[PDB]
Amino acid sequence: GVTQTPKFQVLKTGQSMTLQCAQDMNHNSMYWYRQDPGMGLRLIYYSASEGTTDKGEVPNGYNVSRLNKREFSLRLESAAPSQTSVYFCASTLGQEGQPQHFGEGSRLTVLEDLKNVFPPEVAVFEPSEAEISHTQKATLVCLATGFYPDHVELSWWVNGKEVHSGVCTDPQPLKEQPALNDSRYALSSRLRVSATFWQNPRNHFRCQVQFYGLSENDEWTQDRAKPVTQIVSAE
Amino acid sequence: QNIDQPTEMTATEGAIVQINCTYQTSGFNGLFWYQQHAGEAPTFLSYNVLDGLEEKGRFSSFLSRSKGYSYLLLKELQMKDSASYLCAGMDSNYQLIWGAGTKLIIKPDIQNPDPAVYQLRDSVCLFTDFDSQTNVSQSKDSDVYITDKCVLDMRSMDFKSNSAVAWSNFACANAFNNSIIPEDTFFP
Amino acid sequence: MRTHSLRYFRLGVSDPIHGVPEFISVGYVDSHPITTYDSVTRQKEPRAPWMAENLAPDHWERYTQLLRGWQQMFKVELKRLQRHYNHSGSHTYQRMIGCELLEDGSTTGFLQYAYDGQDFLIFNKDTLSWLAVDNVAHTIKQAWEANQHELLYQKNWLEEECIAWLKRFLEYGKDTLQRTEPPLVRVNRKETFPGVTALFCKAHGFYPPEIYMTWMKNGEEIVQEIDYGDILPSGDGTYQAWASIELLYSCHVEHSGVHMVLQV
Amino acid sequence: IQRTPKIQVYSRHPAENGKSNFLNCYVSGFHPSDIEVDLLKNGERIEKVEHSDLSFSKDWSFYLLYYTEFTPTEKDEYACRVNHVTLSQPKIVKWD
Ligand SMILES: *[C@@H](C)/C=N/c1c(NC[C@H](O)[C@H](O)[C@H](O)CO)[nH]c(=O)[nH]c1=O
Repeated sequence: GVTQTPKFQVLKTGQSMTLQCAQDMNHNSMYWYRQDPGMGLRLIYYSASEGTTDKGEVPNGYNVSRLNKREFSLRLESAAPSQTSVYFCASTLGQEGQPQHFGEGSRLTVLEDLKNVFPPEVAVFEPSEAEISHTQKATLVCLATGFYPDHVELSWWVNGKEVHSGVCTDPQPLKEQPALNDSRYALSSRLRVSATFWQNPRNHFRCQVQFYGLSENDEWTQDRAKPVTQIVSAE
Repeated sequence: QNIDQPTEMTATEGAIVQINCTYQTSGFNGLFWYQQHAGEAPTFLSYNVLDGLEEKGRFSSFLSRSKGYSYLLLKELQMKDSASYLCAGMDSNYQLIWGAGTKLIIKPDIQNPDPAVYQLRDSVCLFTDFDSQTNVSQSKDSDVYITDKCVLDMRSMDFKSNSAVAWSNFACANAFNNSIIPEDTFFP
Repeated sequence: MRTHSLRYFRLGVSDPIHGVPEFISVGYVDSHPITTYDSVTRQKEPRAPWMAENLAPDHWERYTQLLRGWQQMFKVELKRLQRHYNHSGSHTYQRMIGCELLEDGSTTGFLQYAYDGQDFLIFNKDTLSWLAVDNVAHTIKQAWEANQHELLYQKNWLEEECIAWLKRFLEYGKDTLQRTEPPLVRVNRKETFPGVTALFCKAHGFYPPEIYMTWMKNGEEIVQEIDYGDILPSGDGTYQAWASIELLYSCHVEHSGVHMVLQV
Repeated sequence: IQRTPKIQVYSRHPAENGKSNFLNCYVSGFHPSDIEVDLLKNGERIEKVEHSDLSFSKDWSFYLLYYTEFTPTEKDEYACRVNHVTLSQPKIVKWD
């Protein structure tokens, strides 16, 4: 299908950024979109065929390269906070309404400074004894708090293996400081198991939160620990 | 020029939902429906260019070129069908006009409601086992946090339930006072 | 209104000689070129002032991109036909798509392809099929018929979109296309080879090009042979034609709802 | 299958010696597209010649119109020299 990199990226206002896209379906046409809340996909630039590109609805602050038939790069000349969005690369066989094939997506966050970038604090909360006795069920609650920007992926692992049954994570994080513009986030998830499953010693429960923050190349002068891409967990 | 679809729709698991889409385009070269799951890429569902109804499993798409509308029909609704449904129409200049999407929420069928609030240690309050009809309201106090209801499916035990979590640096008795909570709610 | 048509042609030439482009696409409203694109200019340009004056830069900007894409697709389709036929050297690939809006309000639509200037595949919008002339065309037809969405798209394009574009361009070019310029018709008598008199009926300065000319003996069509001249462009936007016989003769001319008789 | 061009040389208006007119050379029915057209005045190539862009027929063949402003005379011989792949040497078609 369509392969786009990176899935997440933090940028300081004024920084350059390149998003890569590759399709190995012998498709001719390629597109770069941005997905914002409350609106339909906005086309930035498109490439009708190898050797041609043209502007879309929103081309200002961006430029593109149809490197070859396979690749279509998107460059951000000087990152601006307005460019904080989710970017999708798409490809079509033809131009006459062949279905579009989408890349996995790239969440870009543009900040004036990186001074408020914080990884999450992860804590797991053991099921209530009253729930165990009332329902014969056991609900494990996980909390990821004080993270910024909202670039997280919460997963549950029971006895070293990822689980999806009896799992439910919030679709949108919570603003811990709703009045502030640089509010940090909190995100919960629940894992529900049978009473007897929770009561078995040797059954292991782990909440995992993958944070996408800073990279080795990003400068860090602060007293605190550099808020890099890391996995934070609770058991 | 313009593609219109509802912002959001709520339907019950096992039931049928029809997501409408009306287009006011300068020319017409077909109407597309794409499915986008939360935090995922959109994937093609259907294409219609001539009048009629095209069925692809539990999903069907209809087009009325004279009436300038289309619909995406989902039969035997499943919790898995909770996604955003994107409507797109193609111009006389082969340009896609993308709709803002429709978030489809599937209300689970809660067979044995058992409303109850609980305390948990590593604090945390969990309001759970309430019917899909009750709604969870947002916090009042600054340092008090309440998440909206979220449906878990214990595929194993053929059991679905709703829950909302509360936390602060406060008691579980007072935690959900801003929400119209069932009268038969269990408080240990 | 009279019968009007919209048609677009594509021409692909593999291994072309010097000068000659690899790809040309030209549109027509009746006998009038309306638009042009080639692999050299790499731009869609108007071929009529009324096209240039009525269609905004964005129409030409967008269609140039589509044509750059269509150019590429044509280069590939011709390479596959040559592979199939096991042909080397320079060969042509052509396409003609289009539609007609008849006097009565009914429509016709067509989509055809040629290889080396001979019919290759003819689209049937009524059965959503491709008529293959040979085994190579048959391989393409099988591939093409597999996408039912593409066939349906084409039927909508030929029937709805094409007609809407024609009506649009007919309004833009109203003063050219919908005008009538009546013909100037003369009869010329001559004793050619001894005992052989040739009567020529010559018509000129007419628009539209469709004219009907015939000879009559006493009021019934001349069962003898009538030699018909072609409808030729005079170069001023008008057309000319003729009709001749060898011997009470009369020339009959019918043009744009007016019938004219020239008795000898 | 290659097809040789049909060449038709004719004036715009009924011709009359000493009265200005336009000589037309209509070249049609040919396949493939590469063609060379020239209008001649007593065997010499006319420089001031206007022409249509390559035009397309429903039978897959092509056509063009080449013209020049001219004033016919008894002494002057006008013609249309055409060359195509189907032609061993250029064909000089004389006007009537
Ligand atoms: C400017 C409008 C030029 N158009 C153009 C087209 N347009 C017709 C139609 O949309 C196209 O043939 C599609 O492929 C039909 O499926 N066609 C063409 O060949 N040349 C042109 O310059």
